[PDB]
Amino acid sequence: ADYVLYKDATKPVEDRVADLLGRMTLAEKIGQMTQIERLVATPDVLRDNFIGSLLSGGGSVPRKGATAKEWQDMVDGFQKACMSTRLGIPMIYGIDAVHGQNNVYGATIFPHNVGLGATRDPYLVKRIGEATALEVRATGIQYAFAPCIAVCRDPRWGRCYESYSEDRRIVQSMTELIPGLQGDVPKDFTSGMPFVAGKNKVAACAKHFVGDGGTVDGINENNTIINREGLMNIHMPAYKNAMDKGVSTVMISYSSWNGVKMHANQDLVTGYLKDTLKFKGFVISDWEGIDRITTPAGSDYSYSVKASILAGLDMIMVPNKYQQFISILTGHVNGGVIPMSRIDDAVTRILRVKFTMGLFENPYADPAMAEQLGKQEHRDLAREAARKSLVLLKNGKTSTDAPLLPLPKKAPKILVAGSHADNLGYQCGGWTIEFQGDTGRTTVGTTILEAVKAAVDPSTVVVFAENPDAEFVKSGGFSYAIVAVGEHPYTETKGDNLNLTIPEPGLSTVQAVCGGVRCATVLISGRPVVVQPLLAASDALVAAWLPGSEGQGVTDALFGDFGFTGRLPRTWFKSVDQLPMNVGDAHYDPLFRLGYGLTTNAT
Ligand SMILES: CO[C@@H]1O[C@H](CS[C@@H]2O[C@H](CO)[C@@H](O)[C@H](O)[C@H]2O)[C@@H](O)[C@H](O)[C@H]1O
Repeated sequence: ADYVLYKDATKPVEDRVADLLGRMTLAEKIGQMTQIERLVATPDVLRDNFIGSLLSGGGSVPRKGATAKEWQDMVDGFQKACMSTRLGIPMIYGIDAVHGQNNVYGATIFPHNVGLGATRDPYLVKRIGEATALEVRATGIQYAFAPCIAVCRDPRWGRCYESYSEDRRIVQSMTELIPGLQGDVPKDFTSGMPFVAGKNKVAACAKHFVGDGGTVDGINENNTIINREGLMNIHMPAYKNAMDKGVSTVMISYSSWNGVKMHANQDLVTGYLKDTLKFKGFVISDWEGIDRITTPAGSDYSYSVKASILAGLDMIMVPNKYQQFISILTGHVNGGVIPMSRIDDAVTRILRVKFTMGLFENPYADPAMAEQLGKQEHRDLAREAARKSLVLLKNGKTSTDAPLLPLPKKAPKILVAGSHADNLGYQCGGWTIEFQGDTGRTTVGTTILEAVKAAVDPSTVVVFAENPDAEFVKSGGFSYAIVAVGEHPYTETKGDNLNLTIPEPGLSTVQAVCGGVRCATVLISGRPVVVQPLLAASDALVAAWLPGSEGQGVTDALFGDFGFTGRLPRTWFKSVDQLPMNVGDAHYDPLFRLGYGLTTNAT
């Protein structure tokens, strides 16, 4: 009697979309296109403005240390308000689960993407997507702003660690994250259609469209200076692979392509992504990305709304001034500046994703999934990934020396040292707990020092000293040392760095240690950094990138349980004066070329 077709789970998605769209008011439509921060959301706001989506931006959590159930109860509280609207359209909640569900205390933290590139193991990355989707659903969240498919062309960019590689082919291969997060697409699948398998999967997001990895001087907020040919040949291809794998959403770059702001680029967003690649999911802005269309940012927000929505963006990550956004867009539609056809297209795409993914059938969190958070199988996977990511750059000072690695687990006394040997937050890097990461024991994990203590024979005495002097080392009766140093956590706008040298004490500790005893240096970094001096001092040196919460991945290789297999996914420069300098360039003079990596055999 009271049958409503969009509420019928047995109906085809396109019929449900069209049935719902035909019923919606303009307020209901513009609400769907609006994404807000949890920080500004209340039940009344969500209901009264018919809100379509929420997010947690970096560090946006219900409280420090919050359990999986606390996150579920948060998300469900917001959902209950959404489901209480006239039409009962469930919100989608988005988060940056970019190396695990990394805002959440106790989530497994996987290596960052640059290290995943070093594994050259797309099936490993798919399995990471799988595990990540489980840990995201453990917290009640249904959408991950991942993968970042940037092709970072200059390691001075502060997000270079979010790129699998400077080589688009490796980036393309690691789009296997998508069917991990979302599920494998049907055999009959049409490229560009969105797909999510159901309540144990999440919607994914290929980001940031397009050429975010190309930006002049590394910088971003900035211009990506190259022609159609290098756009199409370097920066774009992985977006086609993402279409073929049913990526549900695409996020637009803050960047510009040849002086045109991506958030205002109709030719690329509508002409290419939608009309040429036949993308049928939704296009989301970046954080205040429409604001940044103008200079200064936010100085003509009316223009920002007109320009972005006419360019083809579907959902706007406001994320705070939702009343201004909705008011302005409403005015634009009432005035005929934005046609109803454009609103209807945006809403069609958002609804298409929501229906496809089963969000109308399972709008609420599954309490039984809470135990997927930080689950030990997932940590075992992260430990495998971390080990596979390690690139061995040196293993002996001369070709006649005994190879230092693998180290024996049985020795009378060994030294573990360095700023990075017992600091979980430094080993995770940015996008861990906080936006910019943090120092010290910020989540559940195993530092390098703890990993060493867990690996060695019970007779081996392990001494830790963060920054020992040369005399301490020479007097200590050590068999060897493991010294871990490197970069502090960062994101784009502390991490855009011109000198790329590691902070002190880092080199000075390696010199003091290695001057006294043979030493294996573990370099923790988001990118290649100035390395000759560290190499000169070290018997062995490993580029461990940002390996995440499972430090036993490092020791699994140091102690020979597995052989080193990682290969550089980026060029290692001799000097920052050379940059940009990528594989295949004409003037190509690397310290280590892309693909370089020494090996060991398991003992
Ligand atoms: C600096 O202010 C903080 O910015 C971060 C990153 S900006 C933008 O954020 C999106 C949603 O988190 C990410 O998917 C995207 O990759 C980033 O470019 C933001 O997360 C914080 O919320 C904001 O305080």
